[PDB]
Amino acid sequence: GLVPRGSHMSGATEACLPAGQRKSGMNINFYQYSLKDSSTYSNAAYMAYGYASKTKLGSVGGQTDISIDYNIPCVSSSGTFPCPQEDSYGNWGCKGMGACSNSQGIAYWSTDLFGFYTTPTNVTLEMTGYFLPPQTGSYTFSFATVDDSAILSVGGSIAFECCAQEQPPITSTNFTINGIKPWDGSLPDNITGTVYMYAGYYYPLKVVYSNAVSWGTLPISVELPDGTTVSDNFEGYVYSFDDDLSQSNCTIPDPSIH
Ligand SMILES: [Cl-]
Ligand SMILES: [Cl-]
Ligand SMILES: [Gd]
Ligand SMILES: [Gd]
Ligand SMILES: [Gd]
Ligand SMILES: [Gd]
Ligand SMILES: [Gd]
Ligand SMILES: [Gd]
Ligand SMILES: [Gd]
Ligand SMILES: [Gd]
Ligand SMILES: [Gd]
Ligand SMILES: [Gd]
Ligand SMILES: [Gd]
Repeated sequence: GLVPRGSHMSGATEACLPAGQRKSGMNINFYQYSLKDSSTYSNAAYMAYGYASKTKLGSVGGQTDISIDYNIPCVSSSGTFPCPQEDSYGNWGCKGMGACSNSQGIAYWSTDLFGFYTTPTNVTLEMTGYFLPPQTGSYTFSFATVDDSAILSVGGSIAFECCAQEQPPITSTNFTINGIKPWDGSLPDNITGTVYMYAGYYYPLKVVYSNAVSWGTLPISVELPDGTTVSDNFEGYVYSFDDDLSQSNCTIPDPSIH
């Protein structure tokens, strides 16, 4: 057969070939999320698109270093220092700092999240960009843990529409990784989703992340088809393009036959 037969029943992930000026990194949009609201982010509709119905706080572009690791302050005898969560104890202190005088349960202001001055204790953010696979094959994306609620979506009409990165979010709830905070209880660690990708195509990528209280954590990784792992720093893999809703050929519904 002169040509590949194509993935079974339109099974391939939709990708894109934007013709515009490529920019290194992801765009991060920040939206309001209420301190101690442990229910809003438990809804699929909210995590897929509803977050953008809340007040948009701001944005930062060109982000390649994408894992989230936010630590609240411990106001201690020696000054004020961020406390790794696993070092917090009692009611409460931080190991190597003694007792902390401040509440774990109030809002805290910090630039920890991509240099944007906001409240990482209570916020929802949206990461958008395109993932560029250097190798053809199966890619396994993972969250090592989720504090508090998160999704990852890959693919045209799943993350967002090709050449329309900056548009309001689409409604698809067909998440690649579903790390939505369960109504009852939590989820295991190392939650994963696999996508088969063709080298040199641009795959829309969306990560929506929310925290309601104190610590926030989202360590992001991908395992390449060659078995190596890229964690946190996605430089060389993630790019942004300004919208071009007029580029007619931008969507590749089936990269296996394109
Ligand atoms: Cl601090
Ligand atoms: Cl201590
Ligand atoms: Gd980082
Ligand atoms: Gd960094
Ligand atoms: Gd770092
Ligand atoms: Gd951090
Ligand atoms: Gd940071
Ligand atoms: Gd840091
Ligand atoms: Gd950092
Ligand atoms: Gd579409
Ligand atoms: Gd949290
Ligand atoms: Gd492996
Ligand atoms: Gd733009």
